[PDB]
Amino acid sequence: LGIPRYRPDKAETEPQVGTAQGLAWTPVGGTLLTIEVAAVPGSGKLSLTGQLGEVMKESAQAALTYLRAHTQ
Amino acid sequence: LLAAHQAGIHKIVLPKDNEAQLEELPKEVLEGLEIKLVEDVGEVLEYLLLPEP
Repeated sequence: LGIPRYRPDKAETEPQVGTAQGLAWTPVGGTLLTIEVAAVPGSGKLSLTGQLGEVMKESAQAALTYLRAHTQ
Repeated sequence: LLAAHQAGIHKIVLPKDNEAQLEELPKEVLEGLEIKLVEDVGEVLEYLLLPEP
């Protein structure tokens, strides 16, 4: 065959700083919706991408609320 | 690589995640190239915004 285009049974992914490997069910088959997030500087805001519904927005907002309940 | 080879471009920039995918290439497609194997956008911008000052 070709080279191994996907890594072996995943134990060599070397955890990265921001991305969270979240699983879900796309209509074309399984995947990991790696929710790659940007900890940008600034003055406080929140946006999304992917042209999705707001359900992601309130999920992220409630998440941020739980973090701010556990700041320090 | 073909689209950079026909357009008279020589030094190409590819992601190092394709380094194992690079050896797929024959010894004729890699004739006259110098790939700046990179993984961070910061290094692409270091070796391409070189006339920064």
